[PDB]
Amino acid sequence: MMAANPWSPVQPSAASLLLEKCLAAGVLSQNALDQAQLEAPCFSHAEELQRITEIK
Amino acid sequence: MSNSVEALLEISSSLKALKEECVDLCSSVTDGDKVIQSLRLALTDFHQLT
Repeated sequence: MMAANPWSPVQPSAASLLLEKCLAAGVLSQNALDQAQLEAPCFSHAEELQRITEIK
Repeated sequence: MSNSVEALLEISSSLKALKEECVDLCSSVTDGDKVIQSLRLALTDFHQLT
C-alpha cells in the first residue's frame, strides 16, 4: 500500500488513485494506458510569461 | 517576446564594443591609494622647489 509520501509536493489526484486501483484489479493494463497517452500541453500562456520575465 | 529578444541582442553588442575600448583600464588593481600618496609628495616638493 504505496504510502503516499506526505512530503511530496504533488498530492495524488482522484484520477490517479482511480487509475491505480484499476491497474491493481488487472482490468486495465499499463499498455492500454500508454497507448492512450495524450501529450496535450497544459497552461501555455503562463509558460510564455515566465520566459519573458527571464529575458528582461 | 520578439521585442525582448531584440533588446538583449542590442545591449550585448554595445557592451562588447565598450569592453574593447577600455582594454588599458582593465589591468592590475595596484593600490590607487598608494599612487596618490606618492603624487602628493612629488607635488608638494615641486611646489617647495619652485
